[PDB]
Amino acid sequence: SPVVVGSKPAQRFAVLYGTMCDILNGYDNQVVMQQKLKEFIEVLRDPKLPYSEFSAQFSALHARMPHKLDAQLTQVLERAQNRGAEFPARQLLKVFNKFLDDNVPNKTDQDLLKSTLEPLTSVLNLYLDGQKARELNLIADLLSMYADVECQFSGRRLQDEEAILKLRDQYKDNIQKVVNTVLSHKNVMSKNSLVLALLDEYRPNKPNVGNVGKHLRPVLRRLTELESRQSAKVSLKAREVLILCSLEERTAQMEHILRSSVVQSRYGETGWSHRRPDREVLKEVVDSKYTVFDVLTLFFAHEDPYVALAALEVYVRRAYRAYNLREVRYHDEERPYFIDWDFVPSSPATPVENDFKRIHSISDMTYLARRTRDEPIRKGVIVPCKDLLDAEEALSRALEVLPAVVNVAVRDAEGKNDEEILALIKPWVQNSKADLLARRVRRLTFICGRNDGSYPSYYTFRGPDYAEDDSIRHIEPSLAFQLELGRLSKFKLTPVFTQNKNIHVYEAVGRGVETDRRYFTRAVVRPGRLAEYLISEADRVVNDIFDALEIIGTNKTDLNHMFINFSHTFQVTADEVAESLQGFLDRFGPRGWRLRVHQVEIRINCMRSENDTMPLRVIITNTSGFVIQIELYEEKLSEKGEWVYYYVSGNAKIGSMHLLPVSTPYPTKNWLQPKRYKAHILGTQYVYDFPELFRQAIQNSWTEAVKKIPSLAAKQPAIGECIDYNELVLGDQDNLAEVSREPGMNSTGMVGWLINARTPEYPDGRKFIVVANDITFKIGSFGPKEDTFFFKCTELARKMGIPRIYLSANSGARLGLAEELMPHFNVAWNDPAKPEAGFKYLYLSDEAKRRFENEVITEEIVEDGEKRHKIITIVGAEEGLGVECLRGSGLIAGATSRAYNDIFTCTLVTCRSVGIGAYLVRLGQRAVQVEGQPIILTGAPALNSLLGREVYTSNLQLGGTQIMYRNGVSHLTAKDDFDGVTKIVQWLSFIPDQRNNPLPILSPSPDPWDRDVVYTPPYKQTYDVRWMIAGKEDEDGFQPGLFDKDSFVETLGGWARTVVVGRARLGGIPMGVIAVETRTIENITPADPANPDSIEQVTNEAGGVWYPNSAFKTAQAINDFNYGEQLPLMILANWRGFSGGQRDMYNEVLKYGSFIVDALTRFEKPIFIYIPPHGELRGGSWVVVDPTINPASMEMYADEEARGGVLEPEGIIPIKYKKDKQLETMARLDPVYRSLKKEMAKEGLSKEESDNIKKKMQQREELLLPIYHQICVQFADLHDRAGRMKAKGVIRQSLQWRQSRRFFYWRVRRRLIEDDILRRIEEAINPANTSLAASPETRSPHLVQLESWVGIPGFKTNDREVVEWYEQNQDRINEKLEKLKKESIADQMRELXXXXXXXXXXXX
Repeated sequence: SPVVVGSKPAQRFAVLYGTMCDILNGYDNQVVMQQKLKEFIEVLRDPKLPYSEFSAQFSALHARMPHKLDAQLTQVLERAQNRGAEFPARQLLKVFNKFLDDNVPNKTDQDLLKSTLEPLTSVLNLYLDGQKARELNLIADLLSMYADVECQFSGRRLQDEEAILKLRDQYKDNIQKVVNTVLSHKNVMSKNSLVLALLDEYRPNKPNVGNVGKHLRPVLRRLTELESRQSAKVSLKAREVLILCSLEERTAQMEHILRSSVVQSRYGETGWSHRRPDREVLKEVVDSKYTVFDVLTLFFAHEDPYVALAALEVYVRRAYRAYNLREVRYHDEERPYFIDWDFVPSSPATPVENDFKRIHSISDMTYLARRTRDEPIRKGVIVPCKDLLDAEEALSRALEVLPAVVNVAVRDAEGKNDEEILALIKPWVQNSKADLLARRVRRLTFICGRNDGSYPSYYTFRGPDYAEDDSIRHIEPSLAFQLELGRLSKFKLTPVFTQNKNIHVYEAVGRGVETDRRYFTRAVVRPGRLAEYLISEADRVVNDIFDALEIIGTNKTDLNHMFINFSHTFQVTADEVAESLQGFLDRFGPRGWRLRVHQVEIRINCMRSENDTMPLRVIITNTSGFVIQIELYEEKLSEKGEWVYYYVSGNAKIGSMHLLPVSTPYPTKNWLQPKRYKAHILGTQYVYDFPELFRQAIQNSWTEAVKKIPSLAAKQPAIGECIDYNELVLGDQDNLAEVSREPGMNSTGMVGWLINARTPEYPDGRKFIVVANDITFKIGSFGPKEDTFFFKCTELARKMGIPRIYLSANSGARLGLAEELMPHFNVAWNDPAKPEAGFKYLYLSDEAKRRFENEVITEEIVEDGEKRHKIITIVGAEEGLGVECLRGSGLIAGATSRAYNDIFTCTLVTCRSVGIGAYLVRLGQRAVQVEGQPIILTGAPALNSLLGREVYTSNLQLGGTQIMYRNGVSHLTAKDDFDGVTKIVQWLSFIPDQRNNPLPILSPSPDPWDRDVVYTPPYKQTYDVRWMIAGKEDEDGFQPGLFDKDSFVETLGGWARTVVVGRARLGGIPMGVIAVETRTIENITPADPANPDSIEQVTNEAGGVWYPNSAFKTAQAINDFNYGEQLPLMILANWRGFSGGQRDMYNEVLKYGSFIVDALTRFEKPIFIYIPPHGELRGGSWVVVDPTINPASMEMYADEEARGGVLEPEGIIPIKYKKDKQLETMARLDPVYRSLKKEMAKEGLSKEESDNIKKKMQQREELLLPIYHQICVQFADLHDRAGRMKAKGVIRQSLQWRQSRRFFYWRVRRRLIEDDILRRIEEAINPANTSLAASPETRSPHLVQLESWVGIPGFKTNDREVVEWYEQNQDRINEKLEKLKKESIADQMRELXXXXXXXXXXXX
C-alpha cells in the first residue's frame, strides 16, 4: 500500500505512546519498558513530528470543504518546513478560526466544517504551546493516568477492588469504567516500572526548575499521597523530584557573571576587554552556598578564550578555599587554558593532625613532613579540552609551562564512559611517564562535565608512575580532606557505584585479616539554602545512603559506618540538636539495623559560641542492640598541636573515645590478640585483660559471702556492674584524666584505672587505683613518661586515701644509644694502614657535625690539616638511654616509699620485676608473687659473665618464690595471675575503703560473738598456735578459736616461722594477729652455688624464743598493720626471752629488737597484748612489748593460768634460794634434819661420835634435796603467777581463756568508737603517758569530760553498756561537738599594738 513522503515520525510517535498506553490502562501488551520510553522522548524532541502528524491527516482532508482555506494552510507548512524549523501551529489556529466558526457565510454554509477539520485542530493545539511543551503535555497526561486509577485503591478506606466496584454503583457512565480501572490495578507491577522510568528521566528537575519542572509540579504532587504498599516506592521517587523543584537559569546567571567580570563597565572608557577578571563580582560565585562545579564544566569550554580563563579562576578559588592564594598568571599559547596559580595553613586550619613543623596535601596525608622551608609551592594548571583524543595535545604542550597540582576539563557528556574512559586516559599517562615525572607534579585530576546537572566524574593519578588511586573517584583532590579516608588506612579499600555523586561507598577488609568485611560510607554535603534546615538536610542525605546501601545490599558485613561532613558554618549549638537527633534516629534506626549499620558520625560547625566555629562531631552507635550511645564531642586541640575528641555529651561522660586524635585509623577486627600473644609467651596476662580479672574476683567475693551470710546477700550487683573502672592518661597540663576509651592502644608503657568496686563490705562502692606496665610496650621498661605517669597515679591515690595496687611486669630502666650517630661518626687512628694499632679518639665530619651539634658535644682539633670535630660527649635526640630513666626511677621510688606510710600500698609480681621495678616491690612492702615470676636485681647471664663462670642459669634461681617468700620479701604465693587478684581482693576486704575510715565490720553471722573459746591448748606438749586463732579442725568435731571460723589469712610464714602473722575477724571486726609458735621449727638456708663450699645450713629455731629474723618479722608486721592498713592488733605473747647465743648476738639480734619498740610507739589504733594460757613472758621479751611504750593505744591482759617473771622459776632459785637457804628451811619443816641438828649443837660426843651425825645428815639432806628443790621452784612460780601481775598493776585484768572472745569483742568495739569520739573532741578543741601509772583507763585527758556526757556509773568497765550508749546518743555527742567547735573559734579569734592591726583588718 502507498505511504506519505513525510509520515514516518508521525506513525512512529502514535505507536510508542500506544505501547505505553496499554500498560498504564492494564492490558496484556508488554513491550520493553526502557527502550520504547526513550524512543517516545526522541520523537517528541524532533522538529519534524508536528509536520509529520499534519502531512498524514491533511492528505485525506485536501478534498474537503472550501479549498480557499486548504491551499493557504499548505503554503504556510511548506514555507516553514524548509525556511525555519518550528511548526506554525499558532498561524494554523488563527486561519482555521477565521474561516470555520468566524466565516459563517461563505466558508461554513452550515456548521459542518467544525467536524471535518477537527483532526487538524487537535494538532495545531498540542503544538501551539511549542515542541518541547508538546513533549511536557504527553508527560502531564501519563503521570496523571497512573494517579487517576491507583488513588481509588489507596482511596477512602477501600483497599478491596470488589468493595470498590459496589461503591462505583453510583455512576452510570462508570458501567464500562468499572472493569477498565480494575484491569489497570491488576497489572500495577508493569505500571510501577513505567512511571519509575519516566520519574528518573525528568529527575533532572535541578537544572530546569521551570520548563520540564513547574509544568510537572502539580501533576507530580498528585503522586506523594500514594503511601499504599503497591505504589510506596514510586511515591518516594516523586518526593525526590519535588524537593528539586535552577541550573538552566544558573547557566544564564553564571554566564552573565563571567562576562561582567571580563569587561568591567566603568562607564567612560573604551577598552576594558584586555583587563583580566575582577574578584569582587566573581567572589559571588566562588563563595556561594550552591554547587558551582555542577554547571561550570561547560564554561571553560566553547566560549570566548577570555571567558574560558574567567571560568578557570572561579573553579580554582572555590576548590582551593582551605589553601592559600598567590599570583594567577594566564598565558595565551596554542591552547588558551594556561592558568598558572601558586600557594596548607596546616595547624589552625581544618581539623587535621600536625606534629612539629609540617604541611601536607588534601589527598596525600604524607607529602614531605621534613619541613616546608626547603620545599616548592604547588604550581597549578587547569585546561578545558573539547574531546578525549584532542585532550592529549593539552598535556604535552600544557606541561611546557611548568619549571605541584594539575586539573583537566572535557566537553563530551555524550556517554557515561566507564573502564573505556579509563582505557582512554591511561595511554596518555603511560606515554608521558617521564614528562609528568620531570616537572615533579604529585596530583592530576580529570573533570567530565555533564549538561543535565549530573555531577562530573573525576579521575586522579598520583605517585611516581601515577598508577591512579581508585580511592579518589567522582570527587575532587580538594573536596577530599572533607572525605578524610586517612581513617581507613588499615583497610584495603575498593569503591562501589553510587547513583548520587556526593556519596561514596567503600568495601573495606582488614589489611592483616580478610574476615573483617565492612561497608564504609563517606559523604560531603554542600548545604545550598538561600536551625530546622540542617536536621531536615540530615534526613535527605541519610535516606540517599539507605537507598544506595539497599541496591549494593547488606551482603555479609560485621559492622557498617557512614560519615556525613557539613560544609556549612550554621549558627546553632549542639544542646538543641541533641533533642532533634533523638527524633529522626528512632525512624531510620530499624532500616539501618537491616543493612547491618552499627554507627553514624556527623561533623557539623557552630559559629555561635566569639562568632567563630565550634565544630561538633557526634557518634551514634547501636551497641547491645541499643543506641543510647549518643556521644556529643567538641573539636579542640590538646595543646600538643593535634585536634582531639573532647566530649561534653549526654550519655553522662561514661562514654567511649575521649581525648583521641581525629587521625585514629578505625581499629579493625582481631588487632587486639597479637599483643596478648607476646604477654602470654612470658606467662602473664595482657595488661588490659586485668580489669575484667578483678570483676570476676569481686563476683567471687560475693558468691561466697552470700553462702556464709545469707539475707545480707540480696545487695549483689549481678555479673556486670561489679566494678566500675575508667582508664587514666596524662592530661593537657600533665594532670591525670579519667578516660573511658577502648582497651589497648596505650600512649605510654604504663596504664592506670580508677575502679569503683562494690565489695560485700562496701556494697555501695569503694575506690582504688590500679597501675600496671605493658610488657609488650618496649619490654615493659621504665622510661621517663612511664615514671611521670606512675607518679601522678600514686599522687592521686594519696590525694583520695584509696589504696594503690601495682602490677609488676617490667625490665628495669630503658635502654638505648644514639642510633643516628652510628653510621656517621668517624675514627682517628694512630696509624691509618693498621687500625688495630690503637685509635686516638672519635671525631665527626664538619658536614655531619652541622647535622646534629645539639646531639653531640664536639670539640674542634685539627689533625692531618682537617677540621675534625672530636666527640667529647654524646647527648642523642631520643629519650631513654641513660640517666633520664634513672632520675624518673628515683622519683617514683621515693613516691612509693612516701605512699606506703600514708595509704594502703600493694604490689603483685604478674611477671619478671627487675631493677627499679624490683625495688618498687619492696617499697610497696606488701607483695604477692606468682609461682613462676622472679624478683631479680641483675640479669642471670649478666652475673655469670661478671663472675666468668656459669653459676646461675635461672632468673628464678635467684629471684623466684623459693627466695623472696622464704626471706620475707613476698607476703604470699599465688598459683596464677588470677589467683593473685583473688588473694588481693581478699586483703582489701580487711581494709577500710578510705584512709581514716571505719573498718569493714559485718554482723557476727558465721561465728557469733557470744560463744566461748572451746580450743584450749595442752599444757604438756606443743600445739599449733594457729588452732587457738581460727580453730582446730579435729578428728572429733571442730573446736573454734577466739577469732571467727574461717577468717585467718597468714602472711610471711615462710621466713622466721617462730612467729605467726596474719589478718582475721573477731565477731565481724577485722584485726591484725601476731602469735608465738611453740613447736621447734627448722628453717634450712640453701647452699650458695657462687661459693662451691657453701653448704645448706641447719637451723632449729626452737619454739617460743625470739631470733634476729623472728624479731624483724614482728617489727615489720607492726608497721604493716599500722601504715595504710590501720588495723587493731592482737598479740598472743608467749616468748620466754631471747637467744643470747654468740651467732644470734653477732647477727645484730639487738638491732631488730629495738625495731619492735620503735614500731610500737608509731601505732595509732588499739593494741592488745594478751598472754594466753600456758603462755610465758620473761625478761628481755616483756620489755619490748610493755603497754608503757605507747599507753595511748596499748592495753595489756594476761590469762589466769599464764606466767610472767624476771626469769624462769628454774633460773631464780640458784640466786635467791641457794642451797644454804634451802637447808635453813629444811631444819624447819623436815622433822629428821632438825632432830639431827640438836645432836651436833649439844656436843659431849667424841671425834668418832661427831663423824656419825655428819654422815647421817649428809645422807638425809641428799634425799630431801630433789623434792626441796622443786618446793622452791613452786615457791618461785607463785611469784610469776597472774594474780601478782594484776596486783602490781602491770596488766588490766586476769582473763579466762574461755571467755576471751566475749570480752574482747566489746572492748575492741568500745575502744574503736571511743578513740574516734576522742579524736573528734580534739578536732573541735584545737583544729591543729608521763608515768608507770599510764593505764588505758587514763589514756586521754578528755575521758573525764566524755565520762560526764555519757552518765554511766561503771564507765571504765561495763564495756557492752558503753557501746550501746554511743550508738543510741550519736545525736547528743554531735550536739557536744558543735558546742565545743564554736567555743574553740571564740578562743582563737580572741587571741588574734596587735589590737590596732585587728581594728584595721576589721575595717577591710
